[PDB]
Amino acid sequence: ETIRTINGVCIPKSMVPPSVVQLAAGQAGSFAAFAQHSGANAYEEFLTGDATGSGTFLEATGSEPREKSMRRCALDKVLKRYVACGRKQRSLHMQAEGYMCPWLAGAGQQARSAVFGVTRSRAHAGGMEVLKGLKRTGFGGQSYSARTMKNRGRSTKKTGFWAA
RNA sequence: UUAAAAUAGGGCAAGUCCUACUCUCCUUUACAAAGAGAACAUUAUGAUAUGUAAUUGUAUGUUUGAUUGGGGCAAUACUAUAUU
Ligand SMILES: [Mg+2]
Ligand SMILES: [Mg+2]
Repeated sequence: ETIRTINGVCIPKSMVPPSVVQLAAGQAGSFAAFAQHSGANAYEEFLTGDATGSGTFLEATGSEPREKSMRRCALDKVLKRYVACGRKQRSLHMQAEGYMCPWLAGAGQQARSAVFGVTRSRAHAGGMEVLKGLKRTGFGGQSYSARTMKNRGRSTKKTGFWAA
């Protein structure tokens, strides 16, 4: 809705330049980047794409020379894939146990107390608590946060760039 | 002699769809290595090290050829005797 600053004053949408909007949507691991990938407005984006293009069902149309040869398209595909390093987008994954049912134990937020026989656990709460020894033990499995390790995801060094 | 891309020449198992397998990429609770740290023994309750002590962890490797199975062989030969 209305964007409020630190002081609490409102900023109109005309004041925000488009470079900032592309910045928020470009920030990985955010809702804006996820909304761009999965569709910010499915009904609105479909009609927008349908109008800007030739048509939803129209194919190989002529507007009111010679087409590109197959030997050219093959050469253009090689120069795009192996020289310009242009790749296609991939999918984003989601927890299946939580996506199917949000109010189960696979999603988390269990209101039960697993530890029995203590009186301090019921008082200690909060989103961030104190855990002793995480620097040497970790959560278990994956412990580093994002953008910590090298050559992760599409930037793998096992199969090269074009393999992704 | 001049000018034209019609053919030859100048690289091409290609394009779309469906199915299946794999690679890649994510997850850790088990497999091997892990460069990080610990704890312990020894001299001191003050420092440098060596270990036969390491059962902790995070990136890395692997994780669908089961014949490494199943059969058969089963002391009391030979000549006789009795029993169920
Ligand atoms: Mg590990
Ligand atoms: Mg692994």
